[PDB]
Amino acid sequence: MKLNKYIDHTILKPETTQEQVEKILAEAKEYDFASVCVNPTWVALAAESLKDSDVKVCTVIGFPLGANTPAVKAFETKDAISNGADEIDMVINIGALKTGNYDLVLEDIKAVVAASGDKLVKVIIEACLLTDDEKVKACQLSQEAGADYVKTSTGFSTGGATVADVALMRKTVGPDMGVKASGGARSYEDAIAFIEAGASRIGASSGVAIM
Amino acid sequence: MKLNKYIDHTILKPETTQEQVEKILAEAKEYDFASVCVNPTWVALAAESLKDSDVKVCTVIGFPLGANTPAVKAFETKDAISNGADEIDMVINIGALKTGNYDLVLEDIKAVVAASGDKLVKVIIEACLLTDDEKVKACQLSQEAGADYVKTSTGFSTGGATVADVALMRKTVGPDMGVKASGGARSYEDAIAFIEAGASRIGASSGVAI
Repeated sequence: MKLNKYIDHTILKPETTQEQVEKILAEAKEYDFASVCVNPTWVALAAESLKDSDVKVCTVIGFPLGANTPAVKAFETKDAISNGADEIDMVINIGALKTGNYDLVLEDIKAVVAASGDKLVKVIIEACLLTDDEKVKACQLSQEAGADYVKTSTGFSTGGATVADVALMRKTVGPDMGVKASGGARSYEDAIAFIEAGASRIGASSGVAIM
Repeated sequence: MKLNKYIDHTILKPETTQEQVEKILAEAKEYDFASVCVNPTWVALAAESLKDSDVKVCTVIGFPLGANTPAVKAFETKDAISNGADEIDMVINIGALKTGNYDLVLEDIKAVVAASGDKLVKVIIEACLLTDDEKVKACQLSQEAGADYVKTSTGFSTGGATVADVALMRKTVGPDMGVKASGGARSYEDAIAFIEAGASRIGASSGVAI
């Protein structure tokens, strides 16, 4: 089985300083978390702090609005990986998905996956701006582009993960692609509620959850 | 008497659809605004719509958190300009400025200006997350890196432009670098209030006023 290797220890506020990032890295090594999630500007720093641990380095791409061009997303993924990243959470082009531009949405994710290398790629759908049908379509599109995970939220919008959304995403995408619940889960029962819902990973700043 | 050329007609929300941007473009052509401000994915479309007009195309880089690497910011600017962009609002590395990493901040802005070309670059400082001294320092650093403007806000944080912040910024950058008040901005009197405090530009979504 598994235990806390469901947790991505996350710090992403724009005003986050190095000492804060370092306290996050400390906490991550201490409770052997799955990874830390930081903005690109800290990936290098995180890498060198997290070598000699099984704690991977996770960063976010086209974050949190996902309204960058596919080329730019690709170059930022290649740059993050060349800096130490072991995982990539991109934000789907929500505007394109809302227009009906499935071609561009798919081209978008595929550019990131093509620049991925051998690295794990999660696609943030941000379920709170979508209809149920658009959640389904987003998961299908991310999986058609051949990505590794679908993530519910950037935590910078109106809502985070809901159990119903996690379930819908899991029913949609199957049990061989992952689903990360990434919003407003701040306590142990929240985490197990999400895990029992279908979630293989959890994003949060609250590593210290019953633990 | 007459504010249309002070206005960047802006739409930046993540869920923005093509019809919404096309309406923003329509209104921009209609009241002859200074420019439109959209995310990179819409630059091509805006460019082709604003062809044959007095309305420039503005987009945003490292938006709205400014926590990307300098390399990617330079690349995104070079891509935006390669798509049709005429003006670039980059976000300062707020976290680095908060650490004390003035070198990385300056390196960041300098990278963006280096890929700028002959194009106008505005630097968003995000004055709602800074102390007064940090607003000043952000402006000084953005002016030494040789950018063309300082902008108050990304409209995606806790606060927007205040008259005190604009005034302080103009005082810092002298009167030949620009100052854009963003996220004020809801009325005619709001706009002239920001202009009289020393803004050469205004960002808002309520351009239609008047």
